[PDB]
Amino acid sequence: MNWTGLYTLLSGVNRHSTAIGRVWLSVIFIFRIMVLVVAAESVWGDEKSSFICNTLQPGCNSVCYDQFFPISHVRLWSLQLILVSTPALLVAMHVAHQQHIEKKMISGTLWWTYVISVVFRLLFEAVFMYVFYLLYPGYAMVRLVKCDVYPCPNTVDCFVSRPTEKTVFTVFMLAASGICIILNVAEVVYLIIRAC
Amino acid sequence: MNWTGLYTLLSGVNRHSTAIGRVWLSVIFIFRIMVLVVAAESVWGDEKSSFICNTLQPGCNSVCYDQFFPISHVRLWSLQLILVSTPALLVAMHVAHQQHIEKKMISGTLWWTYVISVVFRLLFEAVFMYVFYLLYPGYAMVRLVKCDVYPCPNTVDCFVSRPTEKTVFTVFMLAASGICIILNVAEVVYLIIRAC
Ligand SMILES: CCCCCCCC/C=C\CCCCCCCC(=O)O[C@@H](COC(=O)CCCCCCCCCCCCCCC)COP(=O)([O-])OCC[N+](C)(C)C
Ligand SMILES: CCCCCCCC/C=C\CCCCCCCC(=O)O[C@@H](COC(=O)CCCCCCCCCCCCCCC)COP(=O)([O-])OCC[N+](C)(C)C
Ligand SMILES: CC(C)CCC[C@@H](C)[C@H]1CC[C@H]2[C@@H]3CC=C4C[C@@H](O)CC[C@]4(C)[C@H]3CC[C@]12C
Ligand SMILES: CC(C)CCC[C@@H](C)[C@H]1CC[C@H]2[C@@H]3CC=C4C[C@@H](O)CC[C@]4(C)[C@H]3CC[C@]12C
Repeated sequence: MNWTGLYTLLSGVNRHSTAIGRVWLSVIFIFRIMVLVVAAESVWGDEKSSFICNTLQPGCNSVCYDQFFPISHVRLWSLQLILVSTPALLVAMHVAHQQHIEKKMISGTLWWTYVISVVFRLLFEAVFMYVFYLLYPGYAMVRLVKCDVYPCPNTVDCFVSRPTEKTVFTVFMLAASGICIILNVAEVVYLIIRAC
Repeated sequence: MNWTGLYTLLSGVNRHSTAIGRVWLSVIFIFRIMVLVVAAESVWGDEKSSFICNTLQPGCNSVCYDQFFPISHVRLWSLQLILVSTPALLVAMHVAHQQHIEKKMISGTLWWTYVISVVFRLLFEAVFMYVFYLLYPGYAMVRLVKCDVYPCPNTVDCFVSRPTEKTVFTVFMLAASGICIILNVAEVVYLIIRAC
């Protein structure tokens, strides 16, 4: 493994991307992947097993955990990474297919599809940011929550596992997503300006 | 033990009480004593040991039981019986003392002290009825209670032991107390009418 191969793999074979999406976006993507890898198994490993409520009612822990955590942060970020990386994979596959078909026997089409893929990537980033805002208003996570879902009688106190570490990693991931959004917008603007 | 001795002991040596307070009040007193004896140990024996709340908080059962049962029905009725029987004991002791002092060496004084003792007995009956009404509004007892006393978090469901049997015995004791009140009022009225 060399640098000239890793850089080519990350950038794809596309020849229209500038240094914003070729030197900076790949680095932020690697940063997000590494943070998700080092945080998924350790911090969020026992989010449900150590989630306890102050009640004797059977089945209250599971219903309260599902009520307060419809989909955990780790899985939300994994889905966000997959959806954000899908258009880049599509562009790389399309470039490879065009190279194959020209070998066995255009620039504007590649430029347009790259612009469309960057727009879709920005749209996915914004959609996942909005979903995270809807599900979990506020970056901070609290230690104690009040759960009144059936079958829990009245309202019970349930305790979250590692609120502070999860808050730190949430801040990191949200900052990385914001940087990605800014870089995508800058890339779109630069391409439009240079094309005109 | 013969009837002519039990009747004399129950009525005392007082010669002013009519058949209302000599034949009927003693029977109702015996009825109340027997009901209290057969209900105190069995029905109310495990009122606190089997009082459970739906929570994991230590010490919530005791605080909730004390909140909802400041003083149990059995002890309230025992204190009521003792206080109601105190004036009769005082009258009997006074009659015995007068007999002793006249032997070693009046009717109006005995009549007045008997009337005063009956009035005090009626007052004690009314006071204990009012106290029971204040502490436990309504004869019926519920199975489930909502307890929000410290240290219990939020509101917890606590379960009472034998609500229906305790309701039945409460009805019996309240009916007996009402009959005693009516008989005391009738005795006072009869004495006042006959004296004038
Ligand atoms: C997302 C998770 C990240 C975790 C943190 C990772 C951080 C650290 C991880 C990785 C850092 C890199 C480690 C190896 C570096 C040596 C490379 C090398 O010598 O290349 C040379 C030889 O190499 C080859 O020909 C084969 C290259 C294999 C490298 C390892 C493959 C993946 C290992 C997966 C491990 C799985 C377990 C990992 C954990 C699950 C290059 O070939 P060459 O013939 O010299 O080139 C031509 C010669 N010429 C130039 C003179 C003309
Ligand atoms: C509040 C709780 C209530 C519970 C329900 C109770 C229901 C049932 C209970 C009780 C009913 C009565 C049982 C005994 C009746 C026999 C009486 C008798 O024969 O008397 C005779 C003899 O007797 C005596 O001389 C002594 C009397 C002792 C009686 C028992 C004393 C208390 C027992 C306590 C027990 C403790 C355990 C109880 C449970 C804790 C009378 O004497 P005599 O010499 O014949 O008289 C003169 C002779 N002449 C007439 C010919 C001139
Ligand atoms: C500018 C940034 C966004 C470019 C990022 C490039 C990403 C989307 C590309 C570069 C290399 C790609 C990987 C290359 C090889 C494989 C192995 C295959 O069995 C599953 C997909 C997987 C794991 C690809 C996933 C997508 C991937 C990680
Ligand atoms: C008209 C009605 C209210 C009269 C009722 C009479 C009551 C008050 C009298 C009759 C016999 C009495 C009992 C006779 C003997 C004793 C034994 C003594 O060591 C304690 C008190 C005790 C237990 C007395 C308590 C009061 C008593 C039960």
